[PDB]
Amino acid sequence: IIKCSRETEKKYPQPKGQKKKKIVKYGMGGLIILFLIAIIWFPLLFMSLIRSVVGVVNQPIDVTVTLKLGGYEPLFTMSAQQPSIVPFTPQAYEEL
Amino acid sequence: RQMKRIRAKQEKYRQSQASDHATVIHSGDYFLFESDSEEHMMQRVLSTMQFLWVLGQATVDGLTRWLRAFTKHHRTMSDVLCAERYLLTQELLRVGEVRRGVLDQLASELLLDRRLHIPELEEAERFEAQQGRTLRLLRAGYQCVAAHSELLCYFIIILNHMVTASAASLVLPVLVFLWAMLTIPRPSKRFWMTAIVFTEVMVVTKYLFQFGFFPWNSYVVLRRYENKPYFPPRILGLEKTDSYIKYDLVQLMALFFHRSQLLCYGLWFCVSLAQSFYQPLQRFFHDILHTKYRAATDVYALMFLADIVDIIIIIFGFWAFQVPQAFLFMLLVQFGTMVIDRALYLRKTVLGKLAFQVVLVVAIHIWMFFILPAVTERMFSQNAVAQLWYFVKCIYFALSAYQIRCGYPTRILGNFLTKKYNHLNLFLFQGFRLVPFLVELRAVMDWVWTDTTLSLSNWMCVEDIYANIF
Amino acid sequence: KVSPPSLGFLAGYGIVGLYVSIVLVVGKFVRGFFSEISHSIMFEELPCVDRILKLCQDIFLVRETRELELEEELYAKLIFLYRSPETMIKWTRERE
Amino acid sequence: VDRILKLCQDIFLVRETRELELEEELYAKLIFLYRSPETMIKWTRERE
Ligand SMILES: CCCCCCCCCCCCCCCCC[C@@H](O)O[C@H](CO[C@H](O)CCCCCCCCCCCCCCC)COP(=O)(O)OCC[N+](C)(C)C
Ligand SMILES: CCCCCCCCCCCCCCCCC[C@@H](O)O[C@H](CO[C@H](O)CCCCCCCCCCCCCCC)COP(=O)(O)OCC[N+](C)(C)C
Ligand SMILES: CCCCCCCCCCCCCCCCC[C@@H](O)O[C@H](CO[C@H](O)CCCCCCCCCCCCCCC)COP(=O)(O)OCC[N+](C)(C)C
Ligand SMILES: CCCCCCCCCCCCCCCCC[C@@H](O)O[C@H](CO[C@H](O)CCCCCCCCCCCCCCC)COP(=O)(O)OCC[N+](C)(C)C
Ligand SMILES: CCCCCCCCCCCCCCCCC[C@@H](O)O[C@H](CO[C@H](O)CCCCCCCCCCCCCCC)COP(=O)(O)OCC[N+](C)(C)C
Ligand SMILES: CCCCCCCCCCCCCCCCC[C@@H](O)O[C@H](CO[C@H](O)CCCCCCCCCCCCCCC)COP(=O)(O)OCC[N+](C)(C)C
Ligand SMILES: CCCCCCCC/C=C\CCCCCCCC(=O)O[C@H](COC(=O)CCCCCCC/C=C/CCCCCCCC)COP(=O)(O)OCCN
Repeated sequence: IIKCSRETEKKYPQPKGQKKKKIVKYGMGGLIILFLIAIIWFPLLFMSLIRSVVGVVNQPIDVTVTLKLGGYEPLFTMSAQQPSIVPFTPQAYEEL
Repeated sequence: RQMKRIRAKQEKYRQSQASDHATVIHSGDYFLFESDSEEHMMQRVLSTMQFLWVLGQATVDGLTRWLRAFTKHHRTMSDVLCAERYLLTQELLRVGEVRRGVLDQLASELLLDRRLHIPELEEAERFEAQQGRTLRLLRAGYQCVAAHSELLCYFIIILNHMVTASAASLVLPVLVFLWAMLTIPRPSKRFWMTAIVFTEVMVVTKYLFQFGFFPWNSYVVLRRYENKPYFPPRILGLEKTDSYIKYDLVQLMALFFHRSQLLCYGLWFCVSLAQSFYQPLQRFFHDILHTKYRAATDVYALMFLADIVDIIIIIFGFWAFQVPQAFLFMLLVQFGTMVIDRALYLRKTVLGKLAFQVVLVVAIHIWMFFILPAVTERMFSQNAVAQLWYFVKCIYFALSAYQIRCGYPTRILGNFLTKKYNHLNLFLFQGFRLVPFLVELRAVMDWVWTDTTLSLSNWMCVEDIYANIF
Repeated sequence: KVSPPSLGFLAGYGIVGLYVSIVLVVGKFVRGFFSEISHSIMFEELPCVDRILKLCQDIFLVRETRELELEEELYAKLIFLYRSPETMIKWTRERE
Repeated sequence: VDRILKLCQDIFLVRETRELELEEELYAKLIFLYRSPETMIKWTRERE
């Protein structure tokens, strides 16, 4: 590896005492800085991304009511499912 | 002097060796390092209680004297003015005849001076100096607050805006960060007048809207629009609440107090024409700010420390669990702004810092007070995290403005912890090194924005050697 | 409202500890490139590596042709070269 | 470690004032110091 570096240095001499090229410095440094900041930040993104549960409304599709005395027999039993379950309209919510 | 010595030594090495870039780098021999001419319990309990008592007294008296050290300038100034006041008021009271003689009764301008005394003034002086258990501390604290009235006013405005986040409550801190904190050491009288007028108009307008006859306020519209951040009155700040005024009387009182203190001490076709009347004023303001003679100082460490505390605040808010989708965005932008700020400090460009500061204040304010409530809840109903974050950011803005006004000094390079080889410095340096990813970024960015011949690896070697040697 | 039961373990010591552990482990691993780089400066700042490269090639070639005794002697020479830094300075000096 | 600390400070200062050639020469000297242990013993010897 060192020999390859030395041959490369021989092939393209650099002037005696000079500013390092801005383009190479910017590319290498931006790459490293972006990599380090990504390491710092992305785990937070994933942790906050998996726990993105969204509330889904569940509305009872059936309601059953039973009136029972002692242990003899349900005196009354009624179940309402589709047309007798009226969801609240905004106007009704306002009234409430 | 250091540069001349180094050049001379290198010339001596050249002459001694007298007897391609990689070759200069890989050019070292032993002769460099040759020495060139050396080149029974009750008494103990009483002792402990007296010890604690005297320690407390020493601590409080040290605090008082330190605060008095803060007040030194204004205290001496008030002393000389009050002495002159007593001397003048006699001749003013009897008739009032001569101005030169009464001033010359006791080198026209001297900061500190001594002349004949008057029994009444020192009489009162050591009468007040007689009492010092608490009253001296209170007097010192009040004196400090009076001496730093401008900071108090700025602080009150920021606190007021922190609560009641609304455009009406927003326009003034923007002026603070963009106009008041940049003019000249003394912000222009026009700014104080506009602050006082604006707060008066705001209190009256809120009072007028407060009345329930207006349609917005019906007890039904208000109830349904209880926590919706974008209700029009709430955004404009005209919404009615029992506490309609929330740090507005205090702000006005503070502004007037500052004005009074300053007064007692100191000085107090059509489109083309309109834009040529307006814009040159702004250009003149910016030019006079950019080019002027000022004392230089470096406060980069405090700015960075403020940003670090800000990141800690964001992470704590993230842990305190919507808003996280905004916390992450602010976190990433915070990292970016810290990098740009580091680059500006290294390059030492005042203009770049000024532009970045203006952009930053405008963007933070807009994002925090509009977009954030649009994507989340009210900023001030909750999110004490958001309010604390904004307060720290405001401190950062103040430091940056001060830095711009003073200007960058020369000789910025060098870690601030390696100025003294003290035990505390060693602990701080090791602690700073311990934190993850700071030496990494610190070395890489310094290499990027400091001009040099060395490659990244070579720079890494120099930095490591220096740290170990320290 | 209801959401799918993907709550699992939540933050506030739940999964935060894993994030801290991963960031510290990666921080140590990255510091490995920055911490003690100087120590290996006597083995990587060589101006000319021609003799050492030739010596290693000689070891390979002798090992190929089955004359083990030479391989042992060459290996001894190489080990001694890496055993004394000053002879390494002498040996890797830029040729004139 | 006085001499080495002074040398590192010299590198920083020269790098600050923009005279790169001196920076290259000083860096070469520092690298050679860390490249030879015996010169390091000689260089870090307790001053008299
Ligand atoms: C992931 C989050 C980050 C994403 C990347 C965005 C953030 C990157 C910010 C990088 C710093 C930007 C600095 C902007 C310039 C500040 C200093 C200024 O001086 O730069 C000048 C101009 O710089 C050049 O334009 C070079 C490019 C500048 C912008 C860099 C873009 C390349 C990306 C670098 C950032 C990479 C960040 C990666 C983060 C992961 C240099 O000229 P100078 O000699 O002072 O002239 C003096 C002028 N005076 C007289 C008025 C004072
Ligand atoms: C979020 C997205 C980020 C972008 C995508 C990921 C990008 C890749 C991750 C970052 C890659 C960093 C590459 C660093 C390459 C270093 C090359 C080395 O030679 O540079 C030296 C400095 O390198 C230092 O060792 C850097 C120290 C830190 C290295 C560790 C951080 C990067 C780890 C990258 C791991 C990537 C894993 C990817 C998995 C898919 C200085 O150059 P020098 O040797 O003098 O030149 C000799 C003569 N030449 C020019 C003729 C050759
Ligand atoms: C909700 C939205 C409200 C918008 C309101 C906009 C208002 C923005 C500007 C605020 C008012 C302008 C102030 C600018 C002042 C500049 C000139 C100023 O320096 O002159 C001062 C002088 O100022 C005047 O004294 C008072 C000016 C009062 C101006 C009232 C403007 C009212 C505007 C109302 C707008 C309402 C809009 C409502 C929209 C719904 C100098 O004072 P000084 O000489 O040192 O005082 C000495 C006092 N003595 C004599 C007792 C010793
Ligand atoms: C750390 C331990 C805890 C304490 C921390 C500090 C706590 C501070 C608490 C708040 C202190 C409020 C101080 C109020 C100062 C009033 C200043 C006001 O009087 O100034 C005058 C009024 O200014 C304007 O009105 C601006 C509005 C200020 C309104 C303040 C109202 C305070 C009322 C106090 C009433 C006390 C009544 C006591 C019984 C009679 C004009 O100035 P003037 O007196 O000419 O001379 C000024 C120079 N002096 C002071 C050195 C002589
Ligand atoms: C319902 C809600 C109502 C809200 C109403 C808000 C009203 C706000 C009005 C704001 C007016 C600002 C006026 C600024 C006046 C400056 C006066 C001028 O003189 O300033 C000069 C220069 O002005 C400064 O440059 C002011 C710069 C302010 C820049 C603010 C930018 C804000 C951008 C906001 C963008 C918002 C976008 C929102 C989404 C589209 C410096 O002068 P100065 O040194 O004193 O010397 C005065 C005495 N002399 C002349 C005799 C010496
Ligand atoms: C939950 C975590 C929250 C912790 C919050 C900590 C945040 C730390 C941020 C770093 C603070 C930096 C403090 C900077 C001090 C100013 C130093 C100075 O250089 O700046 C001044 C100007 O710069 C800006 O004006 C300063 C920015 C405003 C700083 C306000 C910070 C408030 C601190 C609150 C302390 C609370 C203590 C509570 C203890 C229990 C220059 O002097 P100036 O004042 O021009 O006039 C000279 C008068 N002198 C000479 C007599 C002094
Ligand atoms: C949830 C915990 C996260 C970690 C918290 C750690 C808290 C530690 C609290 C105090 C640390 C303060 C000390 C560090 C401050 C240095 C101040 C300073 O001087 O600033 C620069 C700042 O250093 C840099 O320039 C590099 C850093 C800037 C880029 C920031 C990269 C992004 C921020 C990363 C934060 C870390 C991410 C994980 C958390 C670990 C640390 C927060 C370094 O010094 P110089 O400028 O040489 O001194 C000049 C003196 N005139």
